[PDB]
Parts: sequence; C-alpha cells; structure tokens
Amino acid sequence: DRVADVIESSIGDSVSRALTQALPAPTGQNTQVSSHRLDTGEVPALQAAEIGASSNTSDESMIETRCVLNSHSTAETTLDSFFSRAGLVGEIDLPLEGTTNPNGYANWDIDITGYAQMRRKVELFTYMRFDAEFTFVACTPTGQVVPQLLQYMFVPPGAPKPESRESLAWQTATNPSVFVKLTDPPAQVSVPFMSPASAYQWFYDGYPTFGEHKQEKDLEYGACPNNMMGTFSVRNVGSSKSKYPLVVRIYMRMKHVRAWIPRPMRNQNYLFKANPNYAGNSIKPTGTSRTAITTL
Amino acid sequence: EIGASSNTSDESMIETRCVLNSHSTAETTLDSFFSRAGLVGEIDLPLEG
Amino acid sequence: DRVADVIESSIGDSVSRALTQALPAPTGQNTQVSSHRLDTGEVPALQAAEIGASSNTSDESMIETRCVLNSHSTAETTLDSFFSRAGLVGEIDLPLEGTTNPNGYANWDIDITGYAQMRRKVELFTYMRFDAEFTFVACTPTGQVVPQLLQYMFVPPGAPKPESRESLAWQTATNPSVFVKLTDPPAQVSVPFMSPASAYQWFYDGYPTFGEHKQEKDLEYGACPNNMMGTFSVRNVGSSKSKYPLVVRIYMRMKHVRAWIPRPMRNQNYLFKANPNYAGNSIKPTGTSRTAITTL
Amino acid sequence: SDRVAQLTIGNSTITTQEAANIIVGYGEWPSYCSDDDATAVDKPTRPDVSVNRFYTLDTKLWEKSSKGWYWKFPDVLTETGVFGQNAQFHYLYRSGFCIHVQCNASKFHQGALLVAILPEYVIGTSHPPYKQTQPGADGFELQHPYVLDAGIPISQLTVCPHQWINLRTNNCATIIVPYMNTLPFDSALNHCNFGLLVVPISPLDFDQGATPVIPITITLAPMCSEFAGLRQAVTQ
Amino acid sequence: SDRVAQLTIGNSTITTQEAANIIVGYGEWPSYCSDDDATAVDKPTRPDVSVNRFYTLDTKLWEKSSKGWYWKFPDVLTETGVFGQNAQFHYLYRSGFCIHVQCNASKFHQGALLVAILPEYVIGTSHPPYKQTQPGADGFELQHPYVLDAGIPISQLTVCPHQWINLRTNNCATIIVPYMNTLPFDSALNHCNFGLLVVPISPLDFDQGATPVIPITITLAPMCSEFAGLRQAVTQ
Amino acid sequence: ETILEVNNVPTNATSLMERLRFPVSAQAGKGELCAVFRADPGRDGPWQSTMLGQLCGYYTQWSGSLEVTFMFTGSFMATGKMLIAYTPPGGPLPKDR
Amino acid sequence: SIWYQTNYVVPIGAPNTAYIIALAAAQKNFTMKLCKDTSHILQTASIQ
Ligand SMILES: CCCCCCCCCCCC(=O)O
Ligand SMILES: CCCCCCCCCCCC(=O)O
Ligand SMILES: [Ca+2]
Ligand SMILES: [Ca+2]
Ligand SMILES: [Ca+2]
Ligand SMILES: [Ca+2]
Ligand SMILES: [Ca+2]
Repeated sequence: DRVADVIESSIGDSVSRALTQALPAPTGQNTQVSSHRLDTGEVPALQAAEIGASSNTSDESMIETRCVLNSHSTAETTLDSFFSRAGLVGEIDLPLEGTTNPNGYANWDIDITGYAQMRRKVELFTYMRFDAEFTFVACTPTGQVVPQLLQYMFVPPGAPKPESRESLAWQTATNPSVFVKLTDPPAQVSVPFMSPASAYQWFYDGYPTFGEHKQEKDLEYGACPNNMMGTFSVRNVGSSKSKYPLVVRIYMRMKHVRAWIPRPMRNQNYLFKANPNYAGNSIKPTGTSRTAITTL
Repeated sequence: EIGASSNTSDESMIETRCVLNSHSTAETTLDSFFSRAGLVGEIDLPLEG
Repeated sequence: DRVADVIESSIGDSVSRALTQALPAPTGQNTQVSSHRLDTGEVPALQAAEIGASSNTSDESMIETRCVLNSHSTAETTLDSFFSRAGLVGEIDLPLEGTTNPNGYANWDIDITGYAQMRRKVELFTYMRFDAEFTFVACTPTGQVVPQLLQYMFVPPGAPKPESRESLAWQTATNPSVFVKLTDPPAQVSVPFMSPASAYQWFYDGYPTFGEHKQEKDLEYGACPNNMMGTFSVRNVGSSKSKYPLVVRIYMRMKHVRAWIPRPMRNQNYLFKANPNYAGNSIKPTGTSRTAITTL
Repeated sequence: SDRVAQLTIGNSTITTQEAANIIVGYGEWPSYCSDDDATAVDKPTRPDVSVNRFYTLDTKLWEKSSKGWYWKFPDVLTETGVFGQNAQFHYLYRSGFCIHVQCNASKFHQGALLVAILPEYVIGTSHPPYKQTQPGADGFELQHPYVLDAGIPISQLTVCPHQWINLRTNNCATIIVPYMNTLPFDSALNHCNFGLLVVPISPLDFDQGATPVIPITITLAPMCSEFAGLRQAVTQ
Repeated sequence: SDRVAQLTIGNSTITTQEAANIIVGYGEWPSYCSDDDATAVDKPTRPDVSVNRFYTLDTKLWEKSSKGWYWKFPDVLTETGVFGQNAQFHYLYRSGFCIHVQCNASKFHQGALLVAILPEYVIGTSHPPYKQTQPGADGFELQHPYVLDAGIPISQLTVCPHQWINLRTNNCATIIVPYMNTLPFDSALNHCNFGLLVVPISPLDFDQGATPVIPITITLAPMCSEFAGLRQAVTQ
Repeated sequence: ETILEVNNVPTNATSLMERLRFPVSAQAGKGELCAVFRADPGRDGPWQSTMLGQLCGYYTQWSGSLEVTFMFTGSFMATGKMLIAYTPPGGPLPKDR
Repeated sequence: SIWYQTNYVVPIGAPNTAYIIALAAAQKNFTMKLCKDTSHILQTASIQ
C-alpha cells in the first residue's frame, strides 16, 4: 500500500533544524583562573578561519589569567534599548512665499530614508518588524512659536489624497487626523506594524512590476510595495492664507523591535532615497589612512 | 435564482492545502468602523457679511 | 513537523482499487422459476448502453421462466483449453536446386505472424505471457521419408549466427541444439517464457529507436524488441551435398497461458508479417451481406 | 443524482448536467508502482497537482459527413504544461488518465458518438509516417473508420473501455484508465500505451435553422504521475 | 576525517579532498512551510529529486588582476533543468540551497577567495539595468569590490554565511541556506532572495611555469522545493 | 453576492443597464474568448459595482478567496459548455483557450 | 478569462443570442485590515 519511499521521505518538515539555542546573558562572561599549560595535541590558539567560524579561543588558554566577576550588564546593547530613540526622519515646509508649498497644504511621502543619522542605524539589518511613536515639532524657520492651528491627516495607500488646502479629503471621516496648535506641546502618536509583509524590508533585490523591466523602468529595481505606507498630509485649518511661514519636523522612535538578517554598515555617502547608489566618481576608504603599516 | 450566495467552498473546487487563518476580524466591526471622528458640521461667524 | 498535506496524500498506493472480484464458475448460471410481474418503477428491460455497460437484464424479469440446472461445464472455454493446441507457425525450405536455400543450411527468423490460422487467434489479446511446446515435422516436398540427419540450433539474439552449412557456430557449445533423423518421430521441445518484458506484446504502438523517425525509418513503427527471440538455424550434418530435397514445418502449442487486454478480431486479410497493414484498395464487410434488412 | 457530476483534480474542475456516469477501465483505479514491480532503482518524481490536473487541448467539428478522429495519449499531452516537461526531461514514465469528451447540442438535434479506448493502438495503410502514428495535439483523422485503419472491425470495439454520447440523452462521456504496459515504466516520447477514438455511428442530423456548429472538445487529466531516469531534455 | 567529504542530492554526488567543512546559514536547515505561515490555500508541488539536485552552471577564470563576481540565486537557476520549469510555470516559489564553489590548484600556488552570501543583494552605480540586477547564468562582475557596488564595506561581509578557499589549505567552500524572505513564498522570476559573491582578497600569484589556468566553478542544489499558483508559463 | 459589472463598456446613460448583463452568442470557431477582467476587488475595475468592492474602498488591505457565480438567462433550449479560467498573478492575459 | 468550450447550441425557434449575469462575493477565509476613506467616489459639488 506504501511505496516505502513515501514513508521515508521527510518532505514536509515545517520544523527548522536550529542546532543553535539562545541562552540567558545579563552579565558578560566572567573570567576564571588559569595556570600554565605545556602539551602537544592542544592548540587553542591555532585556528582556521578558512572554515567561516570566529575563533573560539578563550583568554585562559592563552595567558595565565585570574578570576573576575563580570557585573557589566548587557541590557543597553539590546534592540529596543538601541533603536527606541527618537530621531529626525521627516521634514515638511509650508512657507508663505515660494514655489515649494504654496496653497497652504503639503503631501509628504511616508519614507525615512531621507536622513542620514536614522537611515544608517536601521540599514544595519535586512528585515525589521516593530511599532513606532512619532512626535511632531511644528515651528517657523526662526524658532518662533506661532498661534496657528494645523491638521495632520494620515492617507493610507489607496485612500483619497488631499489636492488643496480645502480638499474634501480633509473631512477625515475614516482616516486618522490630529488637530494641534503650535502653542501646545508636540503630537504624541503610536503606530502599529502595518504591512502585508511580516516585516519591513530595507533591501528589495527585485522588481515589483513583473513586466519587461526595460531601461526606462529600471526606476523600479529595489522598490518594495511592502514599505509603501501611503502618504502624510498637513495644512492650516482655514479658507484664507496661513499668515505664517511654517516648518514641521517629524521625529520617530521604535517600540517592540524585531530585527533579523544583519549586513555591513554603510561605507559611502547616501545620494538618493531608497537607493543604495553611491559616489562612484570619488570613493573614500572605510576609515582613516596612515603613512606606513609599520608606523603609528 | 433562489436568492442565496453560493455555498461552494475552495476544497470542493481545487486540491487545497491546510492553512491556519490568524487574520483577525476585529477591525471590520461596527464600532471599529464608525467610531472615527469626522466633519459633520461647520458654522461661520464672520465680522462682515 | 508535518504539513498535513503529506500525511493525507495517498500518493504511493501500489495497491490497485479493483472493485471487481473473480468468482468460481464451473457450470453456466442455472435459471430459476419466475412468475408474472406488473408494477411501476421497475424497468429491468429498459437500459441505457450510452453508459458503456452490458445490459444486466435477466431472463426471469423478461418472461415467466421455469427452473433449470445448468450442468454445462465452462472448462473448454478457458485460455489453456483454447490456445494449447498445436498449429503451423513456421516453415523452412532446404531444396537441392534453387536460389532460396542453397549451401545446405537455413536461418529462420523467430516470428509466428507468418500464418493466418494461428495469428488470428493470438491477435485477439494485447498482451500474453506463457510457455510453449514446439514440434518439428521434417519431410520432402512429396511426403517421402528420407534417412537424412539434421541439426536444429537455437540462436538467441546476440549470439553468433551460422553463415554456412559448416560454420563454426554449429559446435553449439552453449546454444541448445537438437539432432534428429527424418526416420525418428518429430522433435518434442518445451520453451519457457523468455523476454525482458513481463509478457509478449502483440501490438507495439511506438518506435524502438527513439531517434528522428524519418520516413525511411517508418519501417520500425510497431517493431518491439521484446518479441525478438533471435533466430532458428537448421542444416544437414555433412561436408558434402544434402542429396535430398527437404522441407521442415514448425508447429507450436502453448502451455500455462496468461492473456490480458482483449481487442477486436481481424476483419481484413493479413498482408505483411508483424504489420497490421490491410487491403486498402479493396475492403470487404465483416460478414455476409443481404438484399434487404426486411428480408431473409 | 446520476446525470449531474463534478470532477476535481489539481486546480481544475469539470461540470456536467447530462452525464451518463463514469466508467473505470477494466474496473481498476490508477495506482502507483509497487516496490517489486519496479526495477528502476531510484525514487521517481510524483509532482501530483502540477501534472495530475485537467488539460483541455483539441476540439473538432462534428458534421453530417465526419468520419472520425483519434489520439495517442502518452504523446498527446507532451510539450504542454508541467507534465510535458517531466515527460521530456525524464526517461521513464508512468501514469493513468481521466478522459472527458464533451459535446453538447439541443433537444432538436440527433446523433450518437462512440468514445472508446484502445491499448497499443497500431495502424496500417506500406508504413505510416510519424505524423500519423503520433499526431499529439489536434490528433489525426480516420479514413476507413469501419476497419479502424488497422484492419479490425469497429463493430467489436465496445470490448474495451467505451461510452456513448447520444445527443438525445447525454452530452459527454468520461473514462478512467490505469497505466497499461508489460513494464513498470516506459518513455512516452516514443511509445503510446493507447489511443482514443471518436466515431459517429449515428450521423449527426438536424433540420436547417438550428446552429450547425457542433464542436467536440477533448479534456484529459493525468493520475498518479511518476517519472524516473532524470536526464537532459529530449523531444522525440 | 574533516577535510574529506561527500554531498549526495537527487542523482548527483560531489567529492572533495581538501574541504574546510560545511557552514549552515545562520544555523538553520532548509525546512518546508508550516500550515500557519502559509496563506496560499492550495497544496504546492514538492518535486524533490527532480529539482532538488546539484546543478553545475557557470565557471570563471581567476587571475592576478580579477576583481570579483556575483550571482542572484532565485534567478540564476531558472531556465535550466526541471527546476527552471516549475519556477516559470508556478507563481509562488520556496526553497533553500546548498552551494559548492570549487577551485583547486597546486601546493606551489597561493591565493585566498572569500565566498559569502548576502540576502536581498541590491546594487547601485542612476539605476542599474536588468542585465546587471539579474545576470542569471554566467553572472556579473564587480567593478568596485571594496564597496560591493552597493556602497557597503566588504571588510564587514564576514557577518554573513561565508567561507574561504585558501589554496594553501582547502580547495573548495560549501554553504547551506534556508529560504529567506518576509513571506512564505514569492516568485523568483522577479525577486532574488539573495546573492553570491566571490572576491579575491589575496591576489592569486604563482611563479611562471605552473599552469596559469585556474578555473573557479559554481555548483548549487535546491532543497525543500515548493511551488504554488500553477498557471501559464512565464519568463520574467 | 452582488452583480458584477464585467460588461462596463457602455455609458450611454440609456445603456447603463446593460453594464450588469453579459453577451453570449452562438459562435462558430473553436476557442472563442468571451470576456476578461481584473481579479482585484478594491480596484477601479468591474468590481466597482459589487458591494464587496465598494466596502474595500474603506480598507487598505485584505485576505481570502473569492467566489463569483455565473447565471445563464438564455432560453431553456439553449445548451453549451464553457471554460472559466483564473490566471494567478504573474501570468499575462492568455491568448488561447 | 472566459472561453467557449463548445458552442451556443440552439434549436429552431429560440433566441440566437442570450445573456449571463455575474455575482461576486468573498469566501469565509476573507478578512480586511486597516481602513481609509473611499477613493471609489468623490463629491464634485458641495451639499446644498
Ligand atoms: C506609518 C509609519 C511606517 C514606517 C514605515 C517606513 C518604511 C519606509 C521604507 C522605505 C523603503 C522603500 O520604499 O523601498
Ligand atoms: C522461442 C519461442 C518464442 C515465441 C515468441 C514469438 C513472438 C513473435 C512476435 C513477433 C511480433 C513482432 O516482431 O513485432
Ligand atoms: Ca485544434
Ligand atoms: Ca510527438
Ligand atoms: Ca560561462
Ligand atoms: Ca532572468
Ligand atoms: Ca432561431
């Protein structure tokens, strides 16, 4: 009744092998006493990185060490304890004069790859799942606190995006909006992990179209729709002119972080948003250079 | 022609597999829907007019 | 650990469903008493061959039958009881004068599709596994019994085939040979089912080469190597001339028969050997014709 | 509850409202190969759903003069779908089929189509070409239906897995056949285990005015597909 | 008993006499999809042996000046073998790989090749072409190996499943990687889960006279292959 | 289930009612194409008419299978057989039945 | 896509052309998440 092959076949194991278990580690490893040792067959120091493993040699087998009780905690080197720190990721400009944002409204695209500081850290991993808390600092180009009223409205991808300082879209009957005065403290907001994908993707090695991928369409390589959270709209609550030159700065902090695959840090200066393009005409060394490898 | 929505299930249509739907339906409820502030009124008390 | 799909999947059932069991049947079915019956809902006679099933209507439900004890045995309508009957399948000619078989020897190809009688019966099924018993009737074109000695040698496919009345191949150190006088009774031989295939194949709908199948190579369509049993050689045991005009006739009988798929009988006259080619220019009706379907 | 029916394999589903039931070739369901009937020492590939699914290929037009057509299963499917690939990449093949020849009409039409299966279907004519022996897709047509182009009477074809499509009753036939060959596996690239014949015994007739376009479609589906001897891709 | 080794998958077998052991990507073996991680409601196809086998594709020539090369797994294999077919016929894909980059030489040669894996390998340059992002077979070459053509330091690539081929010790590297993506399945026709980079950190050198033809071959093998969403055949 | 406007081409305002129906004549050839449409519910396609479609406009994402029943209104004497296919994402609009 | 498996067979005396109606709905395993204002319709003029 059974071909035996079907019985043996392990095909269908949703269970991953693992072979590596995560253990508790509040305090760094404590060093222990170590005396001299002179023998053959034992080569702690001798390794072969040609395998792809980080030398497992310990201090003890290298020098006559003493005993030390490492009380040094490793709680600040955790994900949350690291990423969970407010930082500039957005910045909108609603001036009185100019060509940038007239009319009194502004639709900002939801993307944080616009600022170094934050972008550097986050691009350390390949995937990342988490919630966040955004703070909104509204102010004039000088630091002047003005008695103006604004309305921040979130526009999910597929929702009607405001087209004017008085577009119908601002009724926000469904969308989430927030009204605040520049006199009141900044806006406090909590945002849940929203994405069709189980985790945000920093690097997308593929095309979202699935078409011909012509040259003129190479503008899509790297664009992942799972990171498209729609847009963010803001404007003054009025029918007339704003009367004031405003500038909103968006800050973000991450809560309940979950990073996965780790990759090399950034070596060059960022050029475009959501584009790992670098300064090819002038590349700089990862770090400082010397005059001779035999001189300090 | 009876006035009933076809009760045909995926299984009887194609050789399906097994899936554990964890997708919650708490946001598709009445309160979770209507309970959202929205513009419904607007008064104007100008100086001139 | 299991995707469930792997657990359910019946893939790997070497066991065939069957759904039809073979039962004992020495005597034909015995008829039983049957009285009249007049009712609705019961339509024994009414059938629908459009399904592909032979009407299961029985005599009883058709007419008021009596009781009969069928003693008629069905032992003569069995495979062995049928095929197990000697018949002409081969015929070699070793004349003194002529162009057919000079030199005194003859290599006959092992194939029975050369004679109607036998070929008709056997081609009733698609496959057939069995053993056989061959008889050899050697005699002159008149019926004259001559005091000549012969040597029948079987030459399996891949074995050295005799090229002359005195070829080295007749030493038959391995091959099976039989020496008989035309004065002694015919040769009695038992032959086991020898074939790479589990059963001889009467019809091979394909090509044995696996190449291009060009037109000049359409000479292979239908040729199955699993029916190629090599050749049969015969000659006079001497260095000089035979001194006599001989003609050997090969008869065969089947033992331990095992037929499988059944197909329609032969409708036309056989033309070629191992070729279902028919008389296309002049086709005849399966049977006799009448003058009118309303007249006998 | 005998005329209506549904067939579901892979990601395909068939329907009917005038079916005449299902026939199982020689009363036996498609089974895989036993670990004793096989000699090929290597775990074959049972892709299942990817190949064991319904494939609607060719279609023909029934006429008041049509003679008949035929196909060669093992070969027919090749070159199409995931199935074709395994058949071309692998050397050994094994599988059973579920055939569904549909052909509807109105209650004012009349006709009778015989749909039977014939194992090792060899043909004559003094040797037919490759385009006649293995007319895969779109099949081939019978010239002498009375002798099935093989010299055998068609009046005796019912002695094989068959079924009828009598327009006045049903509008489709369905047959199920298990692997058939004196061997466990065999390359379908050069050998066809059997063939399908569709011949009008009762000439399609109907009074003028009624849509004269009466198509006959063929839909089949592999079952218990097993392929062995993985090698380079071959065509014939 | 640590340098010698043998890999057997499908109907393929690999050998070595100077191996430096096997590394398992992030310490995890290729597993199938759980019935909760998947959303695709339909039993996928696990062809196994027919696709989960070793495929020797491209080969390159190491020189005293070579900069380095790279490939994009999901795409690389497509168009070749039974695997390619399922990848082109099906929409959803899932599988892990076993990579074996072999490159031998004599005891009189010297060189060090870094062979690492990089998930979601995106590249820059103001937008690279399709022939640069998905150079399937025969891969592509690095122009600025120091920044991996992405703006990231290679000096920090060891932070990923890697291994070295130091001619003075070993002559081949071997890595095993499980499916990697924020999703259960995903079409490999337009998205590459990761890429392979081979860069000479220690310039290949050798005194004149010794055979200067030092080839570097790439051989990979799918593991736990699962395909869903069967449809028409697609290429890109 | 709500009426799906596949035949949404007409917009005469006098022929807006035929957007709900669907044409099916007695062809002659083998393998005719009768209709084609997007499989996306919340898209501006034919799924605009369906209740389900209109609801989606109030949500950003979704999940689940979808059922679509087809009812023949032609005369009782009208017979036929048709192949309704669904080409999963990535597969371009087929040109052959 | 929709194709003709066979043909629209009709007797002598019945409409040579018929119609079909499509009804759409979601299965039980269907679930929506998040939300927003509809983009399927927009008011041109202000309510009077
Ligand atoms: C509502 C806040 C959600 C934050 C998600 C930010 C993700 C931006 C990543 C952009 C990457 C890209 O578009 O390829
Ligand atoms: C040793 C006696 C064996 C008898 C086997 C006879 C088989 C002949 C069939 C020939 C058919 C063909 O060659 O295609
Ligand atoms: Ca055709
Ligand atoms: Ca062919
Ligand atoms: Ca090459
Ligand atoms: Ca490609
Ligand atoms: Ca009419």
